[PDB]
Amino acid sequence: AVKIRLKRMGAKKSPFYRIVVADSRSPRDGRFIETVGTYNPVAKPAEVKIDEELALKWLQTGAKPSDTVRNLFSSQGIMEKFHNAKQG
Amino acid sequence: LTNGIEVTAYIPGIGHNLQEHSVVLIRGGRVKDLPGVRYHIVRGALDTAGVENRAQGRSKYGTKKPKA
Amino acid sequence: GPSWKLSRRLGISLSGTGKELEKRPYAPGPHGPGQRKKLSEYGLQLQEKQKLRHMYGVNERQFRTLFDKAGKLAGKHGENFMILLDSRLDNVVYKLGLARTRRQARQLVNHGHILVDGSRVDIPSYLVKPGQTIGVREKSRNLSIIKESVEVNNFVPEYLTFDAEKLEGTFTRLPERSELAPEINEALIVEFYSR
Amino acid sequence: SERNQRKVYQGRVVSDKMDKTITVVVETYKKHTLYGKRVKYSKKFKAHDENNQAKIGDIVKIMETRPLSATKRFRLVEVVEEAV
RNA sequence: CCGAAGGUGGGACAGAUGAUUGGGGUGAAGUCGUAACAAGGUAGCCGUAUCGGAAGGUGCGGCUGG
RNA sequence: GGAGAGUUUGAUCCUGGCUCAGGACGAACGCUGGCGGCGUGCCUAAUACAUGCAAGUCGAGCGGACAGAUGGGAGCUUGCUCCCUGAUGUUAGCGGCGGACGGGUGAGUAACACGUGGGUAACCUGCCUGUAAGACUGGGAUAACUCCGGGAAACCGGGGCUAAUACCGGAUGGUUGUUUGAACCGCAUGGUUCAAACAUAAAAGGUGGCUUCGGCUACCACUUACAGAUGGACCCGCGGCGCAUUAGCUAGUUGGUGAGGUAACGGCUCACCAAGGCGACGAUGCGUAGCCGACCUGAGAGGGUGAUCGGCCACACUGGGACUGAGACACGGCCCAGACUCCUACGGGAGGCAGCAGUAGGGAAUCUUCCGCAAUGGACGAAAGUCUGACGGAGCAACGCCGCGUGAGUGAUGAAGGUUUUCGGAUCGUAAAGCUCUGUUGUUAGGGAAGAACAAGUGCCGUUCGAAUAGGGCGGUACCUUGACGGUACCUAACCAGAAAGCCACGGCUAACUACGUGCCAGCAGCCGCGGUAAUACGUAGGUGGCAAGCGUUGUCCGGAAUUAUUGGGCGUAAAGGGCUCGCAGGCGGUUUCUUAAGUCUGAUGUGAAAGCCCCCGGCUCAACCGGGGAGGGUCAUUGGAAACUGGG
Repeated sequence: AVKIRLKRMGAKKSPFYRIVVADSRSPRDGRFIETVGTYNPVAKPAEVKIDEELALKWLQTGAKPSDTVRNLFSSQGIMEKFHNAKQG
Repeated sequence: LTNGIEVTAYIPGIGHNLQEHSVVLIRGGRVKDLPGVRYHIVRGALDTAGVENRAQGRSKYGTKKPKA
Repeated sequence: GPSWKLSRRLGISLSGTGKELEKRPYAPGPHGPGQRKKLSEYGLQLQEKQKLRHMYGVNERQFRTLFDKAGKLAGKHGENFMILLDSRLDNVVYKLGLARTRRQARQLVNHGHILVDGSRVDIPSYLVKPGQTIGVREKSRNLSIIKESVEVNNFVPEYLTFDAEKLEGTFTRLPERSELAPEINEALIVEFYSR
Repeated sequence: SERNQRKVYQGRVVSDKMDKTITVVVETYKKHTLYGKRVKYSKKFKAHDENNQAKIGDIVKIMETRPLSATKRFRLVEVVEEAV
């Protein structure tokens, strides 16, 4: 149901992704429940920005991220916090 | 016209191609001098040929940049 | 572009030199050496606006958008527009002394490349912020046109500092409009775009 | 946790003639978008009288509720001032 | 049972079109008068009636915008 | 943050309209045309559509198949041919889940459709979490497969056979209903929790590994309840339209009791009664219209718009219906009726581009019958994977915005030549040529990104399960992988000013003038108005001016216009005081004081999504644009203070 998923923003050749809590039903750029921060792919380095506590708040009500959003959570390290909470 | 209305239009430049049953494209332009006439026949249109021997005011009256 | 013709029509030395108005101070043409009439309010505002935009060589799309962006800044309006066209990069090249006109400085920014803070700029309309060390790359390190304009010594204005050999142009705080141009009357151009 | 409060009005009874109900003129009154002066409008609501303890010309409070029939969404609270 | 469509019927609204017609406007120095503007040669106008090719006239009352 | 000008006259001042100078388009037309970035591109016929795709997937639910050969044998011509059930792959059919999302269109719709704010004690919610109890015991069919039979096909019927995570009994269940006790709490119906009994209501296995063969376990799935989350429903305040030359409109309409129906309240549906209901605060009727965030204009108030993008709605050839499913009364589902297209063997069948491309038509007028699932979503799967015309891109169009161009420095013989000339020259004018020089772009040739993070597969480590170091889940690493765009943006070297400017105007408004031809003709015009033989207004040339790959015309908005005047106008004579009164509704209300708190002001809380305008920084070579951060916008709801004024007592 509820999924934390990337949301396309930006120009044509230069994408940008707001990490956005939406439903699978709703369109990709369309309506959404709340957002956590961002994702710049097209930077030659890194630069992800995740809210890291409200994202954690949505993970626990039951909202399973997509694969790239999941590994961005792993890069900032919220899935380890979620596994520490489940081991709590 | 294509909506069905007959209006008297005007043919601006000097010396015109037109006959009866001629295809004419019409823009809105009031002709103050002749009463009852409030449109222009676009010169350079579908069948209204560009005018003859004209070099100043090229785009109006339809004529191409001739040669030099 | 003749560009002597622009100066003698506008009645101002747009280079700023004894040239282009000596021997022929009237406007152009067959209706020029006779006593022309004075212009109206519209004509005076057009004269001053085109004095400025033919100094800097701007089309009225860029000239209007810089008028608007200068309005979005603070202070006096016509001063800030002068300041924005004296942050323009062709003007920076000709006021560092790397060209004899602004067309030659246009060709320096366009192709005979010149560099700001690193990599390059191919664009004359680049607004130059302060603190920006402007030089040339090691390919066009010292070639004949920049070499001539180095041999010729102009004044460096006090909103600039310029080196000969190292050729880096650095800046100061802001170009005050007392320093910029004495001949162009600002706030007739504000009035020209006020209508 | 006290639950959410329903809308409440006070008004004035127009009619008594329907079976166990009344209609009520709320005279709340408000200003324009353009001229700014504050003009009046009368809103008559259908309201339930389960005891039918009402009269025409009665200042009365009403509570909003679930729709009791067609056009009914209101009931009595406190019959304040009786007609003379 | 409900029920779309269809059928019959009498009305309501709206657009065309119609012999003919009535007023209106605009137009090449057309015809008849000259009603108004001056005390415009009967001061004019307003309302109303009446008559008259036509502007108009006449009555009654009112008005000065004599 | 606010500019005016021409035109009623013989001259003038007011009134007064008209006309112009501006910015905008999903614009079109005309002349012209270089590239790059980003956006946009049937406004008209919700006209009709050839073709191709746009929704499938799971063999870890199931039965049957097709191959295949690890070993096992077979018959001989050395060319070959089987039969046992290895792995291994292929999937008509059952079945589950999806098809209700995503994509299109704006026809309907003037009212809960939408915006904003609430209320639900009157509600539904698959998949997703989290927790708690479970998952026993049997039964009977059916597709496929065959064998007939009927059909032109579409396909259909008959007898056989067979399995499931299909379906059905049955047990056990804290649901649900009933009945009786409590306890506490409201907003009328009422709400929450405890107990008891009665009546029923479940469930399903599959894969891997361990094995004493009983079973045991993980993962997935199944059932019941309770929360969260998400989506959905209904209801109310306010708000956004034109006509009164639309004034009367209703009868399931307006209430009641009772029943049915619904996920739910309800005339939602029906019986029986009552005579109600809406109404100049505009009912009804007619016309028009998707609504909004926003967009254009404006000093603002406003006025206009409702393209793109985003939310809600409604629609799917027209009207009606239900089915299934958690959710549809279903764009690419079904049944019916109508029109249209097609096939027919004349009995009967099939179809719905307002999905992406494209075709024909209507039109002033708007594009490719393209590549890819690499990235972001979706669906299914345990996963690999598959599907995806969403989406990423690519193509066409100056359609818009933005940025760089077509050269640059020097140059007086002011060359030739044009145009003009009182023939002294003036001008095109340093503008050509001279000299010097750049290469953005043009071209050739090399090098070549970010967009990629992953998924899955291994190895570790921590940890939860476990009868256990099996084995699997969860988290962290540690590797190996993956690009349609595309050798694209990009960088680097070589060469030549070589390939690259037009459009409109020049009486005034309004910047910019002369000459020749014409002779109230040809023609121009937005207005004043030009032209009847000395035309700066017509046509041409020179020139100048404006802009500039644009320019001009048109069509509509808004401004100008204080020209609907709230901001911000008027009525003695310019348009305008009802012929005058009596008065209902409405509006307005002298004074002192107490009180109230509806208006008013102020505080806190929530909210007015994202994008957009605005501010501040950042990244694209700058810009457009993108990105981050903030602000703004409510007569909005709840809540708290003030009491001068308006109102209330």
